[PDB]
Amino acid sequence: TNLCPFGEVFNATRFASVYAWNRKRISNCVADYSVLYNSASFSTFKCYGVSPTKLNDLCFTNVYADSFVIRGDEVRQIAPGQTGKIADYNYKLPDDFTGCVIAWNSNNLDSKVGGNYNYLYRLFRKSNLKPFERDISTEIYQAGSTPCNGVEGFNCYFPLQSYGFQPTNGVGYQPYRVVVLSFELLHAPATVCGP
Amino acid sequence: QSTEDLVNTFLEKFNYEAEELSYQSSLASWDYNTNISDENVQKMNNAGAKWSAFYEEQSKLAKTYPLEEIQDSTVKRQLRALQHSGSSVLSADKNQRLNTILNSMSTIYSTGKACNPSNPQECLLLEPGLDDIMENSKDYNERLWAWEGWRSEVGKQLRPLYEEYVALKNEMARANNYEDYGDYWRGDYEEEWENGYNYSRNQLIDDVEHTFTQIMPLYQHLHAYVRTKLMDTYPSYISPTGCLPAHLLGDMWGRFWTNLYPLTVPFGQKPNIDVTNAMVNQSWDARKIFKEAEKFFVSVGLPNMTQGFWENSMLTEPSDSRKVVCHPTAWDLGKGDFRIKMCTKVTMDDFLTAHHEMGHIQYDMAYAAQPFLLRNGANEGFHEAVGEIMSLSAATPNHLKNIGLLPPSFFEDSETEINFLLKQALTIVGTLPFTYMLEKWRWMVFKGEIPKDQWMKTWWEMKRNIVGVVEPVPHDETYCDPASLFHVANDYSFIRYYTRTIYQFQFQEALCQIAKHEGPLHKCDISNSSEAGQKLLEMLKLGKSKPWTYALEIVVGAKNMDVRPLLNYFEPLFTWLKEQNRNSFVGWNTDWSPYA
Ligand SMILES: [Zn+2]
Repeated sequence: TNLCPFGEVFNATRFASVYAWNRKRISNCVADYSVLYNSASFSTFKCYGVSPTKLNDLCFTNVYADSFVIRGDEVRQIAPGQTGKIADYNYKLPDDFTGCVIAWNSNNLDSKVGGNYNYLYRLFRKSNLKPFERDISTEIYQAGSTPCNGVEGFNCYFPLQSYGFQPTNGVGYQPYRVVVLSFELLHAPATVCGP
Repeated sequence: QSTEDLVNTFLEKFNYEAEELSYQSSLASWDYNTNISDENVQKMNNAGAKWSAFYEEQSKLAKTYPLEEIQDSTVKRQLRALQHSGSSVLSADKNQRLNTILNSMSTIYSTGKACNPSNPQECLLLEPGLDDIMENSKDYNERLWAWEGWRSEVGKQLRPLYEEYVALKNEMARANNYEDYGDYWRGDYEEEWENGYNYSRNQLIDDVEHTFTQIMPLYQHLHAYVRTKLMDTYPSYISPTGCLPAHLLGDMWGRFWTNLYPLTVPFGQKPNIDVTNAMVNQSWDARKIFKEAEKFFVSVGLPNMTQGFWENSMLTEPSDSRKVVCHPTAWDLGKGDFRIKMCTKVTMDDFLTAHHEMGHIQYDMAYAAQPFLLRNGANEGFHEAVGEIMSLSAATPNHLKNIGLLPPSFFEDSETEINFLLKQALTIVGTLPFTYMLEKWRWMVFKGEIPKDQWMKTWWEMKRNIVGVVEPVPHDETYCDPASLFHVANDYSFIRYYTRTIYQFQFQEALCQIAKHEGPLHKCDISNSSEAGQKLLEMLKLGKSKPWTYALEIVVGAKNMDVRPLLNYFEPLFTWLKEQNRNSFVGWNTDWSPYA
């Protein structure tokens, strides 16, 4: 009798930051992806790899969903084999990823008069992340050779920074909500195909 | 751990903080200007103080990084921009002293008073009425008393302050490795590059001199024509050979000659082109005005304008209790927001002003992509020149016929073109000698070539030799005439106008060449030509990243300012004035004076 919590995520008053992205696993329920697909309310749905036509019966082992929010200009940065701050240090996709990514504008809920400073993302890091890795660490970033000794100062920078969304901003700086559906490709029986 | 990595990281932090600070400050200033109250000005002050403190702290922090080892052009450009450190070098007490000089000068200029000699009770301030008297009146004594009283009431108070002002400014200039304050101002056009694009601070003087020498003859002939025409209205005072007296030039300081049109029309019978009545006939509104301007800009090739512009900008003077300043302006708040504020009425002037403002907005939209510290024009003059091109192109009769304001059967007559050329000339050509002379005087005063005792002697000698204007009443060393101008009291440079007026016609000539126009230049129209739009966009996108010499090279094909297009623009006027001045004298002699 359990149903997929599709509506529960959508009506959330708050979404987590990109660095601390939330993973929700889809199990023991069937969701109709066609109605979402046919609506086309979203401007940006461009995904490749899997053909929408007559590929629906090939079964998948399990379905995973990840949710995070970013700026509009960075919505293209969520794509395989691409480089930039969000992709390299916050969320990375494998080259051979199979699936699709969904994004829609969220100006009205997120924006507030005077600014919304709760939302966070990471600027600097020592090395690029490898696919599907999350870091929560808030250790101070050291650029110079001198030891930082745990206090901010010269050549010492805090890792995280805030987004600052306001209603009057332009299209590029408006908040967009991105939810990805990842289908695992393995030779496995794949019992719940979920057409 | 090379210094490049170190500088790059610092720069990234700065860029992401300064964006958020600047947006807050600009938003506060906008709501002040739209909505006036005490809370609004208090909020402006708080936001501005916060922004200034952050900028000062960051600049002091980054004076530390050695600059020579940087081997990338853009990063070097950004670091040089952040490391200006202008006035912090001076000590605290002297900084306070200079600040109180500037405040006192501005206050004295703002609240000046002048009173009639016949009627002591009547006393007027400059902005409400002295300007009205000077622009409208046609009486010798009425103009003379205003001209004398303004100087006698303002300059005597201003001069001792200006003395300490020049002394202290020279000290601060010397403290930061400059020979004089004039060098500091001239360093704006100074730029260092690699292959044939460098520019030296001293070359500006030579370039200005060379341009003036070529522009002189047209000014001579226009001066002769104006003298002959003004001989009729004032029979006794004006002499056939002498220079024109100062107080009859149409404004307080003689900067512009636009108000002398009624006295100097060549053909009074035929009227100038005005399409206000046609606008009222078709029931147009302000949004109609802006939509037509946007249509022109998309016709040339530039993008449409954002939805936030239509949603948030004020396009009409609002009713209610709300009070709004009426000066037109264009705003680029930051972070993708662009708004235009102006009270639009149904007139041709509003049409042209709307074109000018949207032009600025197009420039701002174009170079938005570049990093924060480089979001500005190539130099001062480019921003105004780009706007001027669009207005000049919009004013043509052909465009007005195309849009639908003028009847198709209307055709142009040579008298109307001559009148239009003279009206444009009185504004554009006349202003160049004034700006040139004022800049030269200021530069000489700063360097120390002109001793303190002979300031006014040199000022009026320069006026007589260069501009052709003679003082009505002899002036002693107590007066300070140059301080009467708004710009001198408020510490702004003035060469930007000369530079802009030079570059505007070069840009127009190049674009018209690309667009395949045949005939006189003054009939050019750039509508329905995508090539010109793309060529302009290529220069606009660059911003401040690359030398301005490179920017000019991209569009026009030359590395330095050239004055030939300006002469080409006014060739028919040159021939007509040559024909008309057959019997009159050309030139002026310095001996004659009104006081004799
Ligand atoms: Zn302007």
